[PDB]
Amino acid sequence: ECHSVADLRNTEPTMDGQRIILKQHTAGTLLGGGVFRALIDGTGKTDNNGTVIKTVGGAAWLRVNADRVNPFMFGALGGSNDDTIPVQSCVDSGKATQLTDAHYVSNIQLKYNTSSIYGSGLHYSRLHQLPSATGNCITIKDTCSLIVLDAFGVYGTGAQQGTSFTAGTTGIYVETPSGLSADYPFHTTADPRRDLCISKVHIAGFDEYGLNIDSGNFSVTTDSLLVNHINQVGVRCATTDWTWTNIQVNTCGKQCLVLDGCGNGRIIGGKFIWANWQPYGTVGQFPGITINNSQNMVINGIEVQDCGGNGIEISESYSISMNGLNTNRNGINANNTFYNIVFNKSDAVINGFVGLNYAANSGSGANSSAGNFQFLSNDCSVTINGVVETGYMGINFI
Amino acid sequence: ECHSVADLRNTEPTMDGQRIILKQHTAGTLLGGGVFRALIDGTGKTDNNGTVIKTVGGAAWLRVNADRVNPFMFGALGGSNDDTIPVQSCVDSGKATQLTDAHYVSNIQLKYNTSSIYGSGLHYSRLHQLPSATGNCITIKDTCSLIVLDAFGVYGTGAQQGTSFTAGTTGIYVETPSGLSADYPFHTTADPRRDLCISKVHIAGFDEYGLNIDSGNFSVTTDSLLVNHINQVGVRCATTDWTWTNIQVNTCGKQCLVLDGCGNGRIIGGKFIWANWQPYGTVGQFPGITINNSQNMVINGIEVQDCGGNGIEISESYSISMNGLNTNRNGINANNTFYNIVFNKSDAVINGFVGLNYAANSGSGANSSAGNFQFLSNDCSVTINGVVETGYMGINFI
Ligand SMILES: [Cl-]
Repeated sequence: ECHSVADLRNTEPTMDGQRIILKQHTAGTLLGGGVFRALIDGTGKTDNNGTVIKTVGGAAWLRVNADRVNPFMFGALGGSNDDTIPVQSCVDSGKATQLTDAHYVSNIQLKYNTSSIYGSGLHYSRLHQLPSATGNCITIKDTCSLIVLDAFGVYGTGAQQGTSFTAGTTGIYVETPSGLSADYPFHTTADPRRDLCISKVHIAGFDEYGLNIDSGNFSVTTDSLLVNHINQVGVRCATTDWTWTNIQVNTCGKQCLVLDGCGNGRIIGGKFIWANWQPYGTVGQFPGITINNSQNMVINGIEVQDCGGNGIEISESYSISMNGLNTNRNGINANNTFYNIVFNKSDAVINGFVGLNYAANSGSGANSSAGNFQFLSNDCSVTINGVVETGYMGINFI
Repeated sequence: ECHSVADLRNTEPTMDGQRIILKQHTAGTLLGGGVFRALIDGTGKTDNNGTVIKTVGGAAWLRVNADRVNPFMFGALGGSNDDTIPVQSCVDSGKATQLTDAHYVSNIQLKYNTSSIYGSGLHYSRLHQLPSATGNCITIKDTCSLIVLDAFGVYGTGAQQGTSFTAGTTGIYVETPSGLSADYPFHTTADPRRDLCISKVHIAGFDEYGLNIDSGNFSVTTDSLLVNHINQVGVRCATTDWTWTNIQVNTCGKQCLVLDGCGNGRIIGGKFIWANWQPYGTVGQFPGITINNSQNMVINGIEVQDCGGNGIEISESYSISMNGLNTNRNGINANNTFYNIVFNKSDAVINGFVGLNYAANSGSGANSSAGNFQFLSNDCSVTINGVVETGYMGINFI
């Protein structure tokens, strides 16, 4: 067998379709091996360092691999190695990537409609940003549509509970599109239609944002996204026309969620807890959720609980519709100070509201919200329906 | 080729990285074979009977297998064979498991963040509990977090329509956590943060419970869970802080769903039909859904229909919010006797209620609910809005 791709490049096939065995990609590693088939005439093909290897006399060895690629095929070593380049080659390869293990990277870009990534769990199959890297661990570029990101973790320096972060990092960024193509869904140039699903992905341990979807991107679907341990903002969205189902964000130093300039969004099933988490040392108050400058939002079946300051702050927003909403036991950083929903120059229709303050119910004495609603201005038009005061006994008269 | 792993254990390599072909795991079967590679220095590697095989001389043979394991790698035979140990070895292996076929098991435990399981369908790829086994077919242990269970069946004795059950069986049990770790998500000891996803899993044919999530577990997500043919209770949950989407439970001898001591839960999209199923012979009335001793629940877009007794019984519960609810044509075991929603010492806000009783509409004469609402106590605080009486013609004056 050939002992490495370096030797494969020095091995000329003598017959078309010739089978060769590659022991491993890189000498002494036993990783990334496989069977390859030769094309004597290799014009048209480009060496990519893992599934198309070209020889000195211009043949192409083709890896026999019907479906997805994995970083080991392109030279990844796992462990403490920097696997950025092999991961980047996978997503650029022309096929979906499967993550089979944990791989350190610095920054990765998804560019094509083939740049899907699949794992097998929210922890063990993962990309992990190297400690000295800054910026976005994964960026979805405006040329990338119709992909799936499914069942893997995106972890940063602070991923483990109670640990410190690398400044200036983001887990997944969706960049603002710079143009509009006219050949969707076959486009290869900038286009606003992301039309992609992020499903069962776990983001943890970044500084600025877990997930940050910038303005101008349509139909970024999330489903069962799980974000935790973010030094600042768990999830930011600044765009229009999307649906998220079953989002969960937990333990953020500032907001769990920022909606800023959003429109025509749906959130269906969500849990935002432990925002403004005091050990993360953020200076100042931030709510569990900011809804700012937004409009035509439908937010159903969410909960905001155990946040250090206000629950939900709705500001300068029109036509916010919420149906089934649980906010309780926020204001945890100073007792009897903060409120579960704060309205400022906004209009909202809230139905199915509940909010049993479990600290008042148990009589624990733990810090909790002074009450459910605060109006910071008198020009809001708001309706609220539901169980505004729960009706438990009141062991501590509150 | 080596004829069996037993032979492989008696085959010393004489060159590091040496390739060997294994025809099959166990003699005669033609299953579980593949290519392996030698480590002459075996130490620090443990025989696991499918992917790491140690020789009498201390070398390790390592299966060439980048991604998921399957039970056939570890000696499973399929068909009528008890594959419990092969399947247990997979979920213990350090990688996710793929089920490629139906395997009989007695009882499996999921213990690690690597213990994911994937199939390719809600039926053909499955675990099937042996008629000789009792207890939990799958137990998720309190050390197991961040896994995915996706697209496979979990079947017991009664899975086929109209068949009998083995006493004392449960499909999937999530045990009560015995401790709290301080290094999530990298924990290896008990923790309440399950943070896992059960997606497109079909549970059928168990005695006591299809799915039973015990108290103290956070964020067990379910997505497109299908439970049917359960002798007693389709799904029981007794915990807090979770979301389920598109749950369907069909044909249970007692309740389709028990929420007992739940809080801060969301169910979005659900159908619970044919509870208190008379052929399963249970003694007594059980509702489609029991909500007992619960609080701060948001339950949107569900349907309870065709159940033998009451539709939904809400008892000793605070702050139950329901937005979009369909209950009709329950009480099928005795005409004109049972009610679609029964309130007992509970508070609730129900919006977007509908309940066209299709049997009264068609004039079939089939047994159905006496009416939509019954109050067993007068200390309830309840708001109900929607279409309380549908307004069809009334062929039989009802
Ligand atoms: Cl909804």
